[PDB]
Amino acid sequence: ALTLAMVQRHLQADLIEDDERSYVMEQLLPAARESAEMFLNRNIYSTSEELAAAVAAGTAGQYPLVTPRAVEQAILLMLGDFYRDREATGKPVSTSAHNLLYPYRVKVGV
Amino acid sequence: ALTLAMVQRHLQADLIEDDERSYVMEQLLPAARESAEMFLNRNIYSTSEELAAAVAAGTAGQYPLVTPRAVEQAILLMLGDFYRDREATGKPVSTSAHNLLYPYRVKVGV
Amino acid sequence: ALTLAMVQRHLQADLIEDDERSYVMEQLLPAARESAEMFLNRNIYSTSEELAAAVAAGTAGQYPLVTPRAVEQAILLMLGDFYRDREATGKPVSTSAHNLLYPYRVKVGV
Amino acid sequence: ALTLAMVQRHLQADLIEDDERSYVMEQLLPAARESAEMFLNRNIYSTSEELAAAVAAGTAGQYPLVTPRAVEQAILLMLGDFYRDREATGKPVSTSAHNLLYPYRVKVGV
Amino acid sequence: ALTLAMVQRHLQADLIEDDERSYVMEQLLPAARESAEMFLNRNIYSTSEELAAAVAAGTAGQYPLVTPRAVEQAILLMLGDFYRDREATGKPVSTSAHNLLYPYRVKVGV
Amino acid sequence: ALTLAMVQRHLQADLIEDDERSYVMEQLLPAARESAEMFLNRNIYSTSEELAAAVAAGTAGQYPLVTPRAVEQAILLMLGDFYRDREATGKPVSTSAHNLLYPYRVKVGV
Amino acid sequence: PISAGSLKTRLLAQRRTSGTDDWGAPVQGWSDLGLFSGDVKNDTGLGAIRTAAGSGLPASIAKYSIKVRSEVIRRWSINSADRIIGRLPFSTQEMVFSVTGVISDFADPSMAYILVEAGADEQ
Amino acid sequence: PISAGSLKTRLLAQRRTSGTDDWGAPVQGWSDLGLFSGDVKNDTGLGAIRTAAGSGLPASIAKYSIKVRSEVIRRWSINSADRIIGRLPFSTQEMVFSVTGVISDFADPSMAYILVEAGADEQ
Amino acid sequence: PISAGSLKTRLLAQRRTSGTDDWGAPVQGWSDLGLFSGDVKNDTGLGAIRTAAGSGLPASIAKYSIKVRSEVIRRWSINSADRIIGRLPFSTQEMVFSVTGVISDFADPSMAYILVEAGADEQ
Amino acid sequence: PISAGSLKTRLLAQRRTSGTDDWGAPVQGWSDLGLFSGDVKNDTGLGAIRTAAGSGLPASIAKYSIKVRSEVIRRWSINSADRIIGRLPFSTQEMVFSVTGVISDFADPSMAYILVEAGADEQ
Amino acid sequence: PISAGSLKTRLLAQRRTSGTDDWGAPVQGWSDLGLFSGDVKNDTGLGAIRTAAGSGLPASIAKYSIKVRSEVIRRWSINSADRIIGRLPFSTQEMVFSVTGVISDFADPSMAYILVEAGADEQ
Amino acid sequence: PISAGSLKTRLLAQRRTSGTDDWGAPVQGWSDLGLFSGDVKNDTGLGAIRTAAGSGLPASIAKYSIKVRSEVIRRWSINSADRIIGRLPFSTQEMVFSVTGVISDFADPSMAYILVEAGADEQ
Amino acid sequence: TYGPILKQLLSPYFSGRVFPDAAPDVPGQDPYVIYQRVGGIPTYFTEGALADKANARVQLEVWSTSKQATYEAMVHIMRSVAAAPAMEPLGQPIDDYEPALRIYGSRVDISMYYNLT
Amino acid sequence: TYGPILKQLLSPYFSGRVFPDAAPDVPGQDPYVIYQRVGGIPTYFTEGALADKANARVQLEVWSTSKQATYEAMVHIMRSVAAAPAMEPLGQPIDDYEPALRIYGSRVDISMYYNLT
Repeated sequence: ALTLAMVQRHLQADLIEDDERSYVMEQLLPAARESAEMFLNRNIYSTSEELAAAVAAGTAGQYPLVTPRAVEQAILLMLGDFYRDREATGKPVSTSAHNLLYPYRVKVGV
Repeated sequence: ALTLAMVQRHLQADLIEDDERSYVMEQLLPAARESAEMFLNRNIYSTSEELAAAVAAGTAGQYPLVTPRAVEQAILLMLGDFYRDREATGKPVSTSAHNLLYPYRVKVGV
Repeated sequence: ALTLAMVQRHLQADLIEDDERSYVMEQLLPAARESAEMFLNRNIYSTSEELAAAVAAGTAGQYPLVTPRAVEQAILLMLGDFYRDREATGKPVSTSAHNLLYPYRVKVGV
Repeated sequence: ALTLAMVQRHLQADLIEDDERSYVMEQLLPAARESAEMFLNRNIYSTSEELAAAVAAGTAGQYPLVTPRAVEQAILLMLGDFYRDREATGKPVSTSAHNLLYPYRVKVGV
Repeated sequence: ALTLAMVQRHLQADLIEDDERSYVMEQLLPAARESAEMFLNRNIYSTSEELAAAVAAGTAGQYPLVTPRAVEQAILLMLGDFYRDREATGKPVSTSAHNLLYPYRVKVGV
Repeated sequence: ALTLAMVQRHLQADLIEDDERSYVMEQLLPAARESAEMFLNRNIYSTSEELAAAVAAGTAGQYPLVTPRAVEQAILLMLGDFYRDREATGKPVSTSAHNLLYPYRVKVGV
Repeated sequence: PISAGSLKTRLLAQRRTSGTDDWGAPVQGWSDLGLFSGDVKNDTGLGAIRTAAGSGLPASIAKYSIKVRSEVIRRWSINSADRIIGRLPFSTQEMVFSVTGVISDFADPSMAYILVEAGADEQ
Repeated sequence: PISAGSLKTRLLAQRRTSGTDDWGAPVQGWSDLGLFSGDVKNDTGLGAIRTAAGSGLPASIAKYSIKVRSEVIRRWSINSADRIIGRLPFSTQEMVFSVTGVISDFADPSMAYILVEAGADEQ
Repeated sequence: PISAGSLKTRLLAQRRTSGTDDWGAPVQGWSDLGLFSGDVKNDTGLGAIRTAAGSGLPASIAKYSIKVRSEVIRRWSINSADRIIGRLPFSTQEMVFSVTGVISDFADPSMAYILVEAGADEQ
Repeated sequence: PISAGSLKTRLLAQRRTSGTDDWGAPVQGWSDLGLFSGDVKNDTGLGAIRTAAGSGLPASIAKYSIKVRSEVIRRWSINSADRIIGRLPFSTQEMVFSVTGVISDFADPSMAYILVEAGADEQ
Repeated sequence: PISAGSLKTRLLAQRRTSGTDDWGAPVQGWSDLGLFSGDVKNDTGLGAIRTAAGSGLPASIAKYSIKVRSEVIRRWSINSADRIIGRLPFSTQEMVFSVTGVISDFADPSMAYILVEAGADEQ
Repeated sequence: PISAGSLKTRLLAQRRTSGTDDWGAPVQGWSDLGLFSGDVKNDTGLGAIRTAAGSGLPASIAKYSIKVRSEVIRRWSINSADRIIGRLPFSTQEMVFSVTGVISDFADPSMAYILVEAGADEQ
Repeated sequence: TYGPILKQLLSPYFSGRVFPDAAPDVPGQDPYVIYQRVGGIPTYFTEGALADKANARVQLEVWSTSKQATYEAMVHIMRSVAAAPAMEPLGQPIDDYEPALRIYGSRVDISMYYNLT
Repeated sequence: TYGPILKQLLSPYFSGRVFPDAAPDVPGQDPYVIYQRVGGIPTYFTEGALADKANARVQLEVWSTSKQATYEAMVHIMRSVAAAPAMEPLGQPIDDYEPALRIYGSRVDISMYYNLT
């Protein structure tokens, strides 16, 4: 559910200090979430209420879904990659998160 | 049957703390189940009564099966992979779980 | 004969605890048995009485056999592979169990 | 948001001395921001009010966006690369920052 | 800004002695600056006053710019390479400084 | 400017003995200067007055330049190479000095 | 390069109550600190266990090493006067570790090493 | 990664009867525990055997190491006060091992190491 | 080959005030020298910490090594009678190093090694 | 994996006559056992020979190791109280080995190691 | 294979004046021999410096090794009773080496090794 | 695999005259045996020379190793009571080696090792 | 050693830093005292019983970080033990130094009659 | 050891190079002196108090680099301590040598009555 407890258990880290907890939960998690959102070619919402609210205001695009567990763990994997290494070493384009994220992709083609 | 006893025995790690158990049994096992159920191109239900209920409600699609032991073993393998490493790396597609899951795939085509 | 003594001697493990004995003999052995059954393209039965009973009720398909020793040891090899490694590392499609299982395969072709 | 707290937490190095802080926050972070802003082929502004001011003054070009979290993460990755190694070596183009920055590129063509 | 403080912090060296400070700031920095200037196919000036003065006397060529931060850090990277190794070992033609310097290049072609 | 101070600082070796200083500054530096001046296909003079004197005497050829800092750095690199190793080995042509010296070459052709 | 997920063991750090008893010996009661996670590295190889200790008194002591994240060393202050409790899976007998000092690395500020003793239980 | 099938030796663990004799010395009778399987690792190389022991009394002691599955350490509680009997194939002379302590690993919970002495038979 | 940018730690070298107190013992006041940069190399591995020291007095000492540029050894004269203070990131407890000697290399004149003690704080 | 044909040396094992002389010292007469084959491994490298032994009495002792097939350890019972005689090719001076113990391996039951002394001849 | 050009350091060998003073102690005046060239090899790694020396007297001694051409050992006769002076670049403090013996190699007659002490200056 | 042509040094083996002088000490006169060829292996590395010897008496001893063909050990009988003289090329000072024992290998009967001392000249 | 009648006597100066036979794991830079029993004179009646008081010779050690601190600690210990109901100091202090920790020590014997029960 | 009345007495010759129980980290090539208390005679009144003066037997060591320097230092120490208000030298010096540092030593005992407070 991408709460604080799940992130704490994934990273095996206690985020006691306000500064690093703020860093991890406000600059490192939204980055992964919106990266997966950009890759999927669709908008993802946490609960049904948020999806309905976004559709009502018209800001939600076509083909929206509420996040399954596979997409949430792909986001967790991206976050775990972000936490570990903090440089620009150069990596393969298709990692192990894309294998989980791919079946939910939409608008593929040429 | 994806019981707490089977998961504890497979991972070789007792889960006494409530937060760790909640993480493993509510964010990590369902992700593996979703991934396998999406790779098989069909719906899988644990028990026959749930399959009958899903058929009655109409949400069951074509070719639904009650989960055999091979699919359980493959789901456990995916769960163990998720539990071991927690970063996105360049791992290859078609791992050792897809060898076991493959004979149960239904709509293979081109 | 795939009893408890043979499994104990194969794995070199004493299954004293009820939990792990249940795990090995009720989730890890049927998985291997039905995986070999799916690969062979036929149903395999332990004794002649079970084969006759299944044929009487009509649930047994064409080309059934009662298990020889080679198929039983292939199942044992699959189980030994399952016990040792518990992840999804990625392996060759044709292992050493298929070399034993192959001469009993049926309905091969294109 | 490229604040001193976020930079300190990312680099894992407190900057108490005035000269070191001046170097990092006035020669090193702006270089990464310029490089990303030049690779994206568009202008990026931290906040909406600054974007409106730039549009009013006419200096904003086509397709300006307020910086999302993915661009912040990529800028941080480039900054960490600059901070780690300080010599010109034969590193390859298309590092791991360009994987995150790429969906925000605008005028891709040939 | 390519002052003495920035060079001191980049090289992690205190240039107390007059001789080596003179060496680094009068034979090793101008070399890197004019090498980048030759690669860019244009003249680079530190401040707007110097650019205006050079244009007034006519000695400034076409397409001049005042140095951004990316060009300054490319110069810093070249200087750091010069300080480290002091021989003619033989290196690739395109280093990591050219990746930063390239988007400012002018008059490319055949 | 190929002064004793610059050479001492580059080689990281004080030259107090008269014989060693004579060797380095009368057999080793002029060799590097000759080699660079021959690779550039043009005459190089340290100062403008010497260039004017050479033009007056008529010995200056086409395209003579007063030595910039990049040529000084390349000459220093060649000198450091000469000072480090003192045997003929199979080193490759187009070392790291020819990368710096190359934009100053004049009569490149075929 | 800390590579989370190798920190698969849940330990239990706890320190001693302050003060002294009537004689001045350390109080044999133990308070609590909290739980953390670490990677335990054994001493494989022959002769990795120490038998005698002092006046011919038998013992069996084998030192280990726990690699922990840098946060557990800043939240508390682990030093030589603490003890660490860890439980082997599916077992009721729990190892008692005795901290002999903490080694911190400056190459990267994301690791720390706690060297323990694990041989004889502490009180 | 335990790789069964390398556990090709059948040992015999057994502990000592409780209580003391008239003088208080340990009782020289031995009970039984059961049989397990393990992989024995020798000490190859020169100077791997110890000759003198104490007041110039001759001896010949060469320590070994048995790698066992994690179940035999939870079923019983093997410690320094046990002995292990193993028989060489097609032979009537049986080695007597003296357990000097058990090293358990937390990197994976499927192995344990029992370090034995094998030099002088125990009673 | 010094590879700047690996010198990611800012230390603080400082020496002792000259003279002696009434008894002749070294003065326990400390002057200042300045700040430099270096690469700290730990002692990873088991048994890298020393517990006892002398008349059975407990301790915990783990020696380190700082690699510094050759300029800080010529600007000052660091020897066995100095101490070095370094602070761990985001922490208020500062390590106190005790210089035990400086090793200089002649293979290239751009490095020097300062071997410290880091175990017990100095006064 | 025993790789016969590397067992290119023909040794001669022999044990001592039982009983004692008038004083109780071991009898200095030697019986015979038979001949076997083995692979001798030296101690190459400096400082592989021991000069002093005890009360400043000169000596020169260099320990070896013989790898033998598993049959010669079951046919006889070689222990610390035997000696082994081997002759160098085309030579009349024969080395006298003193068995200091036998190491047997359980990884495969086709090898055994006999560690000898070879320094001072036995009687 | 001597690979000239790695001999980048200019040392200064010098021996002691003969005779004795009134008490018989060595004369603390030093003559001169000449200059040669060599390659200095340090002792990198922790615990490469020796602190105590004798009756609890503090010290800091770190041994080096100089590789010289075979000519400087035949021109003079360097032995344990000499000292070698070398100066670090751009520095006024000069190291004083104490020769502890010369190792000569017969594999090729173009190298020699001079092992020095470099810890405490000699007089 | 002896690889002749690496035996580039011509040594000189010689033994001592038999009998004793008036006091019983060994006679300080030396006979001759002949010349052979061998490959000398030094002890490179720091701390390869021994300074003190006994009651604080200074020394400088560095042990070597000579690899010789198997014929020189059968023609004569080299043991601990001999000395070997070798001369460095183009030099008048000759090393004096002191044999501390001979190691013979049975893996192949074409090599032998003579371990010498080379530190203090013998008489 | 009879702990309490020594700890309560030496607590006020050392703030309770008196330990039996061993310093704690982290003792700090402040002075502390370690006491240990190293013999005594028998008080055993021949009739077949022993008295309710027994002699015992204890040892004392103060370990400060500065020389003046340990000198003052030792002189205070000597005064407080020489002005005590049943103790008496015999001998004179002996100094010691520990280079690893850079601490200065002291050592003196005490003869004391304590209550067995 | 009573520091001040020994340091002020031995400072002029050694220029303040007198240290308690340990030489400093870098002591130099010049001679220096190390003193340490190794026992004494009790001065404890039986009534339950101890006097304001106390005996103490100190040890002394001079560590020069030349033999003549340490000989002169020891003879000067002996003279200055034998011509002192309340000290007296007992015994004769004993020599020592340290091969690692190449320094020569000496050693002599002193009996002294100092002021406790």
